Amino acid sequence: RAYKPIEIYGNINEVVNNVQETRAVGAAWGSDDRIGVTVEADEDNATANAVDTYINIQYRNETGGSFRVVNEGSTDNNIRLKGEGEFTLNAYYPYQGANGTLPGTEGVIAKTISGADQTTDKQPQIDFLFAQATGVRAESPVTFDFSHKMTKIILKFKATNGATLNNMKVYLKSLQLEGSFNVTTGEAVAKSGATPNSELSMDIAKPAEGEMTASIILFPQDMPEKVLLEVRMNDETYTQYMPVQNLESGHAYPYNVTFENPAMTITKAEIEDWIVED
Ligand SMILES: [Cl-]
Ligand SMILES: [Cl-]
Ligand SMILES: [Cl-]
Ligand SMILES: [Cl-]
Repeated sequence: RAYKPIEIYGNINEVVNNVQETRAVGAAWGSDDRIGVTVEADEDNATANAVDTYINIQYRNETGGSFRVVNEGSTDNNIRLKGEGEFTLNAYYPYQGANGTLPGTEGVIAKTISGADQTTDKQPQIDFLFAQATGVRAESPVTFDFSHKMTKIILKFKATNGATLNNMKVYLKSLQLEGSFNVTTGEAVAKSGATPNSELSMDIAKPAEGEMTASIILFPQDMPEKVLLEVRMNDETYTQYMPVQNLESGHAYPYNVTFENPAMTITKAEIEDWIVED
C-alpha cells in the first residue's frame, strides 16, 4: 500500500537571552535553512531499502521549526517509512550534497575556518548542528533535537581608565583552523597536529550602541599553550597571549579583552552554553 510521508520538525539547544536559560527552541531557524535527514536503522528489517534510499535527504525550514522536503521540478523526495516498527534517524545542518548519498568523504565534511567565515552572512554555514531521533514511527511527526557541535570563542572588548574603543582588525594565531564534521555521528573535531603559524583575522566595527564583541566559531580543540591575540586599533598594535583552555562541542568561551590605558589585558570568563547574538 501507499505510505504517507513522515513530518519533520527541529529544535535547537541554545541559550535564549530573553529568559537567560539553555532551552530546546524551534523558533530560532533562518527562513531558508536546510537540513539533511538520514534513515539510520529500521528495527524490523536489518537490510531494508529505507536505510539505502533515505540518506542525506534535503528538507527546508518552512516556518518555525517546521521542515518541508525540498522538491525541485516534478519530484517527490519525501521520506516514506513503512510498517509499524521503530526507526533511528539522524539529521544535520547546514545541508550539502546530493539526495541518497552522504556528503563529503563518507559523511565526513572537511573545512578550513577563516575570519571571513565569521560574518553575519557566513557564520551560519560553519555552525554545524546534529540530531539523532530514536523510536521514530512511520507516517508520523518527528522532532529532531539539534545541538551545536562546534565550539566558540567570544571576545568581549572594553576600554577603561581613559582608553577608547575604535574599529579593529583582530588576529588570533596558532589555533587549529582545519577540521571535520561527521554527519553520521555528529562529531566535530579539529585536525590533529600543531599549526603554530596559522592566522585568523577579522575586522570588528565599533558599534553605535551596546557592547563591542567578536565571536569565532571553530572546530572543537584543546588550544595550544601559546595563542597570540593581536589587535590593530586606531593606528596602534596591541599584542597579548591568551589564557588557553580546552574548547569543547556546544560551549562558548568568553574572554574579557580590556584596553586599560596603555595595556591590553585578557582574562578568561566562565564557560557558557551556546550563546547567540540577539
Ligand atoms: Cl558582519
Ligand atoms: Cl574606568
Ligand atoms: Cl581546560
Ligand atoms: Cl584568566
